[PDB]
Amino acid sequence: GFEGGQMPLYRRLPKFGFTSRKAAITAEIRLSDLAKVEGGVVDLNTLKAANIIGIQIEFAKVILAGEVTTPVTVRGLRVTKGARAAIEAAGGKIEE
Amino acid sequence: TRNGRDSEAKRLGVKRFGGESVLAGSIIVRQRGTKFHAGANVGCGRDHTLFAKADGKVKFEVKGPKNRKFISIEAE
Amino acid sequence: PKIKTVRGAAKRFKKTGKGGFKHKHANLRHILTKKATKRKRHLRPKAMVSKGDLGLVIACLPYA
Amino acid sequence: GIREKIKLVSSAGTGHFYTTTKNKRTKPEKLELKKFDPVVRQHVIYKEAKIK
RNA sequence: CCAUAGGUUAAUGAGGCGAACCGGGGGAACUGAAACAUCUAAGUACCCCGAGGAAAAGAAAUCAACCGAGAUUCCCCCAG
RNA sequence: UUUUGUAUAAUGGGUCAGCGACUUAUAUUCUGUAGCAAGGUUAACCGAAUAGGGGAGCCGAAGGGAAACCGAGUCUUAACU
RNA sequence: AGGACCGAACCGACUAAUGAAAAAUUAGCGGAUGACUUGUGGCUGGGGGUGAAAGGCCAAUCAAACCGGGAGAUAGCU
RNA sequence: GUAACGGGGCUAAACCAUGCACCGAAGCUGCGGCAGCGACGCUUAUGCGUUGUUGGGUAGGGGAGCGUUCUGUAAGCCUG
RNA sequence: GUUUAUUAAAAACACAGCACUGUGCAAACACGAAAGUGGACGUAUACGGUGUGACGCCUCCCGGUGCCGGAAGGUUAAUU
RNA sequence: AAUCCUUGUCGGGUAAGUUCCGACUGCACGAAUGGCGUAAUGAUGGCCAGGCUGUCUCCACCCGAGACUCAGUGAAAUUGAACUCGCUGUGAGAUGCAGUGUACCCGCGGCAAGACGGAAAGACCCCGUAACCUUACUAUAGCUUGACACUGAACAU
RNA sequence: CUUUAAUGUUUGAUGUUCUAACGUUGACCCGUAAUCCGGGUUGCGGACAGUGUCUGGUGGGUAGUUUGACUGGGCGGUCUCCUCCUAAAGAGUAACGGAGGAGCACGAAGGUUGGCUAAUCCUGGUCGGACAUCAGGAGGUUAGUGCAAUGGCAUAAGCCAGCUUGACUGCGAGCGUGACGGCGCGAGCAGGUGCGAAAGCAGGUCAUAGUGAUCCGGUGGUUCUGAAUGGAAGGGCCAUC
Repeated sequence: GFEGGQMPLYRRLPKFGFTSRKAAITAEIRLSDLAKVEGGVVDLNTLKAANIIGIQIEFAKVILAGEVTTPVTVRGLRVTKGARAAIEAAGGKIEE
Repeated sequence: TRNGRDSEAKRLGVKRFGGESVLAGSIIVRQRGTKFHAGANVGCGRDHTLFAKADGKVKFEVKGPKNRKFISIEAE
Repeated sequence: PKIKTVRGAAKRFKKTGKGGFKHKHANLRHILTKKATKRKRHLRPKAMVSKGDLGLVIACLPYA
Repeated sequence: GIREKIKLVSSAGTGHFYTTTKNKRTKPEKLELKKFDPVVRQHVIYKEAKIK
């Protein structure tokens, strides 16, 4: 980023925004990844056990991505609307 | 000397010529005064910038008693 | 050793889905009352980096 | 740049204000214009105040 | 005045040398920043003291997060 | 060699022989190639052991927003044709 | 008597012409009892010394000695 | 040092006009050869009949090779 | 008298003399993180600093910048 | 004058004096970064005269040491390669190009016009974002101010 | 509350004396064969002096540095923006080429509705005159435009008057223009306004100059965030300096 002595592009432009420390502990779960766990029940712990999310993860959503076929009991987690519908179709249960 | 100065060139002038198809919004002329005047379906901006108000073909024409240049858009 | 990021570059840019880079416009910080509102409005939203200076940005930001 | 600048403040009770210039020598009296408040989304009177 | 300082003997130990590593006491500038003063170089180079076969550290007035871990040291990640 | 331009009276070389200058390490990207493929791959280490274990991690399979958050959408805005 | 005079040694170095010599030669030249000269030993150390001062001298080196180290300083130059 | 046709020399071997010859280059053509890039079509050893066309080159980009020392192949093979 | 050892010996330096100024002795000042040492085993007829430079005849401006003295007011640190 | 104009003007000195000496609009003398004098002194600067002279008119001869030849020993700088001429042009000053002229091969003693000769990566000049040397900036040793500490007791205003 | 007096107690500072810290480079004694040093006695001084930490001043004594570029080197001049010409009839185009301006102004000098039309000259007319104001005419923009120049402007963009705040908030098809940063034009959509009977016009001003990136902060709003939790601080986002 040296442009002769002209003031370089980065320094031209603003800093903006801030880092969220809460973002680093949230997680995003495909529907495909619901089968990877064992027991057919999906807690944060189970996913971590299944090396799906990671250890320092307090929160995790299920997104409509991929597809889920087996019935799954989704527990203690956020689900998008489309993901939720998909789960219902598969024959699954959702609970907070 | 006392003379080194000049201004940056403004790149005025006709942008689209006779029988150019244009999209609505497109600028036909940049000018200082109303050298060209707005005709049918051509708008005049605050800096006298003539621009297409509709999609069609540019159409230069002289009109009126003063014999003034008028840019219109032919329908397309 | 690992490549070190240009931290200021990191601060000022964010990568997009297609490997682009968004960035906030200049000229919308202070002297403002003289600036017309329209101009201000347009500046507000984030903007993608141009093709010409894209490469410099990448170089600054290897880990994106 | 003798013509100094001010901020017209919304009488709606919102924080919202406009900013502008005025010549305080020739015009001592305060500027009061009826301008659009976008928080209330109505046209309200705005009274001059010091920019600070 | 008593004492103490001092003095003469006796015993025990030390002293000096040595590659690097280790702990402590002091501590640059060139250089980079396309100049330069904050900053960097770098607690580096160097000087000094001390030790050991290793040294230092070390047994929570520590982390953690409302679950828990359980002194120090070292390696890979975390993460440019 | 350097130059717009050198027989140049611009530089260098007395000659021979020997030596004499784009490396290496670690990161990152792109290209080729091989492997496997919505998966790919292990690091330290254990293992006298180039095997095998070791998946801690990393990259990818989702993005939008400063962020909360939402999520094939999202941000904007009171709301978007 | 004398920082007195002329003048050898001794100390210097104004003019001149000319490698044996990294400052000499020959011919002349100044001082030559003094603020003189000289032997031996000693002390002052580098932004420091010493300097009747010229930025002079400090080991044929001085507007900051030499040796080693930072060090392969840096070199948009050749 | 002739030294203001390159010289000799020229009264045309000068100049103008018209014409027909010839010389004249690494240009074009002729014969032989190599290579690049495209077309189509073979029927293949992934290149071949061909068929067009291209092939001056600094910075520089891309492509393909020669040779040297050493490791394996190699207790092999060559060598008094 | 001294001086650029090795292109400058002079009108340059020094000089006796003059003047200003500091310094009361644990002097001023100087070398020293300090201890201490020089000054000086001296004591204002002495020592230090600065300029001038035998001898003779001599030698307006305090606004500026310095120094010395003053402290009524203004402003003013740490501290509180 | 240790004064631009300037070789100022006048006088002296000389046949002739931008110098020297004496006098008369200080570009831009001047009183201890001293003024004006000053006997003596000076390898001090300037000018004039006497004497002397090869300094010169204008060189001649001679004596020695080299140079030259013989024998012995035996360097150096420099060097792209050379079969290494003149002229006029060309190419920006030609041994090497064009045209032309001249010229048998090779030494020795001499000279120095050229080989942009040798010597030192010009010292002048410029450039580049080193070194030493004020009322530039920033610091700082030192000197100095106060506050607290080492540091206490009375008495008065 | 203005203003003081009384009794009780409380910091601040001001000198006078003291003697016990501290000083002694005064004297004598001892360690001691000793001008060091220490101890002892004593005199003088004395809570000063002097040292540490903090603090203001001074500080080329010393150190680290800086001291622009263009330029037919320095000196002089210039450095951003606007207009014209050079510029070769699209755009763009250099010179230490030729000529001039800007670093603002205006709550009306903006919006809209309604209305109007200039300079100059001539003739007549009190003071009144080359030049005020008033009549009649010629003229036809030679004038005006807040300010340079250009291009515009009568459907006026020039001049008067009435009512007003569109000198709005969110956006924006599509263009122009730049290496980029950026700058510019913009119909239309939503909300809410003003003028108009209405059609409509209004997102500043006839247009082109009146300007400054980023960082660092400042102010107001905003629960977006909030390092155990609830808050807060700080940060973010919007507006603005």
